[PDB]
Amino acid sequence: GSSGSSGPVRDTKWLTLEVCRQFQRGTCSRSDEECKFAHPPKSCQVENGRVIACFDSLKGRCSRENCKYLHPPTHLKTQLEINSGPSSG
Ligand SMILES: [Zn+2]
Ligand SMILES: [Zn+2]
Repeated sequence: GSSGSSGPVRDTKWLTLEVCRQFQRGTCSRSDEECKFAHPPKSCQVENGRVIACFDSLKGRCSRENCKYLHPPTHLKTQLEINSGPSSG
């Protein structure tokens, strides 16, 4: 069934991207390869002011038919690695 779990820890920490502000409002005439942001489709589930990037996509070949996660561009993939936020201890 399920092992006793209390207050777990986030899973997709290095798989998030700031959703293009304009895109949301609907004023972003820039494609995915043009805009330095991630623009998730209607099918893909969008998080509150944020969106989760697909896993397989990162590899370049996705299978998930109704993939809920958006596929961010290469120029963006790097960001995920950067992991902005140095450890102060
Ligand atoms: Zn945009
Ligand atoms: Zn995918």
